[PDB]
Amino acid sequence: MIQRTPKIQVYSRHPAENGKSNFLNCYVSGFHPSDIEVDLLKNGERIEKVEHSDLSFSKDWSFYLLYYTEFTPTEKDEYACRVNHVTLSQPKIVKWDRDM
Amino acid sequence: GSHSMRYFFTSVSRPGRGEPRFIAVGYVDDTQFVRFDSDAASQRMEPRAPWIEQEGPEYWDGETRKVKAHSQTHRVDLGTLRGYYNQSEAGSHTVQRMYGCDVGSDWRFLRGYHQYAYDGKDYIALKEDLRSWTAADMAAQTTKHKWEAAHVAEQLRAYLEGTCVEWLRRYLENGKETLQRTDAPKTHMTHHAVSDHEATLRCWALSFYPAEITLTWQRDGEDQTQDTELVETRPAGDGTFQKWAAVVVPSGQEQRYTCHVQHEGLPKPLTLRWE
Amino acid sequence: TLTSCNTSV
Repeated sequence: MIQRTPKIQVYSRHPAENGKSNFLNCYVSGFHPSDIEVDLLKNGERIEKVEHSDLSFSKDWSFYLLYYTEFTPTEKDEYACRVNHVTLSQPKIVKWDRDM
Repeated sequence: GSHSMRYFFTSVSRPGRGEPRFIAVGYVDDTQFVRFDSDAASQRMEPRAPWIEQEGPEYWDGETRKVKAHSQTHRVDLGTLRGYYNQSEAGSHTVQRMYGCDVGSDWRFLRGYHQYAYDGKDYIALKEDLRSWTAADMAAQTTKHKWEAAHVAEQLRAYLEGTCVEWLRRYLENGKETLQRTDAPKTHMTHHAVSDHEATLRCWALSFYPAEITLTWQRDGEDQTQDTELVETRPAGDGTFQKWAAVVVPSGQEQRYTCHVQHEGLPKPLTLRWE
Repeated sequence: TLTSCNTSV
């Protein structure tokens, strides 16, 4: 059975200017099967109103989704994406780097 | 600009946990415009771009009609495929289908697609000629035969060259501000010192449409393809995409490296440097 | 616009 691991990118929509509104994105792509769990975290804590796009897939039939949430970055505030899929021996956490 | 309408359908069986799931989304160029999800309250084709909303009860009803018939065919397909591979009734499986058409800049028919996968692998695919099929295995070959007999590709050309092209153009016409724009990339570079003797130099392309862009780093004119970290082009969530390319420069060597950005919206491609 | 087609594998 094909099983492909999700690439994860957590970033923001706009340049992070502290104190301003933006969106925290976590794009998962490259996976198979469809089943995936993705959480966005604010300081470890799990952000609850998190949307995501509609499941679509690439030429090579792997799936991608963008998860996102409105956020205002601070300097002290740490943010991240926790992802979990059949390919991961444990839930992958990727921290937000404002310069990536 | 060349344009494309594609539709993506995913059916996933849930043994014991009801009817399979069918998600359907449609796209014009990199803009998603519609969706359907089995597990939704709605049970209707929903708009996902502002330019399709205005369409009309008829539009929305017929597409709900059709997407639900597609739903049922993909879940008849799922059981047949279980049979063709004499698999358990306990296993989940995924079929995925994608059809669409491409038009050039003169907006005339250029290409037609219809491909189908099972458990994330090619199953059967119509060829560019829009009459013959590429059957992956014996099972896909039974299916091939079936569709040869019922003359399904003859009917396929009708949709992909008539209706798909006709509607794609309508969609271009009607979603002009979104669809016929070309947002050129906003580029800039970062410099952060990784150590005493090396530093990361990152070239950014932000707020651009369509997603097609080439971001290339060079040192003294040599391609730096083996040494560039390149992320995948991501969505910003406002209908534009983002991308970056990075290299680790031995410090002092910054003026050797030049980033190069090519995008449909850039009159002549950019060469950027740290200076 | 979707095709109206009910052909199965």
